[PDB]
Amino acid sequence: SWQAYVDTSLLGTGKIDRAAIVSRAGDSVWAASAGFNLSPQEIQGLAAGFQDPPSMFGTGIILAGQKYITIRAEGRSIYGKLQKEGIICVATKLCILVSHYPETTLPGEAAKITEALADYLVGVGY
Ligand code: NA
Ligand code: NA
Ligand code: NA
Repeated sequence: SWQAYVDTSLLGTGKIDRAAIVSRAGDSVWAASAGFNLSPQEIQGLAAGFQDPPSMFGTGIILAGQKYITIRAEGRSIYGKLQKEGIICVATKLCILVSHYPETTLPGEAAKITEALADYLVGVGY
């Protein structure tokens, strides 16, 4: 299940405290961890971000009612920071992985893990 990816593969690392998997077109949430609610406006904006990544620097990244400073924005990867916390968003063929990381994990760790789950999903065809 997509929930199994959120629970086991992302949250189960101990380095990502909140996660979601959303359609790549930004029309729905396929799976999300408890209390991490991404509005239709937020996922549509993020999806639009992958189609015009330089624009994400001006707007920042708004997810679950919180704005993050845009640190990386490219075709498949959009990263944000909020002090020592942040989010990693990676587009696969069919989905977008969203990973929030807390104070105690390095951005590099969180990026590495969700980039990896992304390539895996691309390899499988999703
Ligand atoms: Na900003
Ligand atoms: Na990258
Ligand atoms: Na990396």
